[PDB]
Amino acid sequence: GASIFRCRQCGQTISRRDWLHVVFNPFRVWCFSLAQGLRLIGAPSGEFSWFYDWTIALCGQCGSHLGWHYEQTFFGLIKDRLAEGPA
Amino acid sequence: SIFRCRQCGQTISRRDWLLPMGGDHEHVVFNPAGMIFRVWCFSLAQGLRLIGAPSGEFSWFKGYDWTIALCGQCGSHLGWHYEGGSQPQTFFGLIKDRLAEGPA
Amino acid sequence: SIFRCRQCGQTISRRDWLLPMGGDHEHVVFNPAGMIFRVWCFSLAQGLRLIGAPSGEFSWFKGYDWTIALCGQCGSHLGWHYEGGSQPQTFFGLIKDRLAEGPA
Ligand SMILES: Nc1ccc(C(=O)N[C@H]2CCC(=O)NC2=O)c(C(F)(F)F)c1
Ligand SMILES: Nc1ccc(C(=O)N[C@H]2CCC(=O)NC2=O)c(C(F)(F)F)c1
Ligand SMILES: [Zn+2]
Ligand SMILES: [Zn+2]
Ligand SMILES: [Zn+2]
Repeated sequence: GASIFRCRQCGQTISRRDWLHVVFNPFRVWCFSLAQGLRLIGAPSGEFSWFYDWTIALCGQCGSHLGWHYEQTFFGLIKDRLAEGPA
Repeated sequence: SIFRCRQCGQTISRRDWLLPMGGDHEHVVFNPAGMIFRVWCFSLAQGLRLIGAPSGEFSWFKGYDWTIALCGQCGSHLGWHYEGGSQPQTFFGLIKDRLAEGPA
Repeated sequence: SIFRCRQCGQTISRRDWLLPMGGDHEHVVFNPAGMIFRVWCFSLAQGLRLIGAPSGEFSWFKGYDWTIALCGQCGSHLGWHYEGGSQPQTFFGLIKDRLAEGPA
């Protein structure tokens, strides 16, 4: 019962197990090769990248900030902004 | 400082008994019926009635089997008891918005 | 969106002013008389009238003193003002079911 990852606020499907780092801001971050249901916003930036340039990733449904897209490319999503459950 | 059942006011647990499982006492989870719960983990609880036999199906906590926990007074579903794991062997996952916090 | 007094319609607060105190803006609490309230936390409010002197007895929020907050227009009890803490110094806990949410 922890194989699909959804937005904590609204329950939008974001990523999978399947597609699967503790960091400090200037978070428990989960790295995914693929994701869905996001909206990537703004221009890429390298400022204090934990890894790659980053772009902000919002929930495409409710607009909640769920993490970043890195760009070969991958997603770094904030564990505490996600809800885990079954497929 | 203590948690009561939101429906009837039965004594359930204490803030002192909050337990950080895997870094935090709060876990936001969804069940296979798509219900989302904000679950708080407690080492200890009282005033519940645990129903059925333990099951490991769709357990949100690796290594633990769950049993449904009702309010022993009013029968409202307050969460689950977890067992069969280690460090700790057992704990309770209670639904935050089914509880009411207040003075001892 | 804005929150208005359910009884008379006076403007009280804004969704923009929601404030997560200790993790969430919503707290379900009980007072020493056993009355249960669903409280939403806001950083600011308007149109209220605070009654009495601040008191720290049985505060739901450690480090804050409370005063009762009435609707300044109709006198309906809408919640409490909190003060004397830090980050933030002051905020409001308003009873969600006494408010009506709607467009500005
Ligand atoms: N029909 C249903 C289906 C699933 C569940 C449910 O929550 N299941 C939990 C059990 C505890 C856990 O660790 N993971 C789960 O998925 C419920 C229930 F809410 F009533 F219990 C009713
Ligand atoms: N007899 C009584 C007893 C207590 C209270 C009460 O609300 N107390 C709150 C005040 C706010 C808080 O942070 N904690 C509390 O315990 C009331 C009242 F409803 F009028 F205000 C009448
Ligand atoms: Zn969302
Ligand atoms: Zn009950
Ligand atoms: Zn009013």
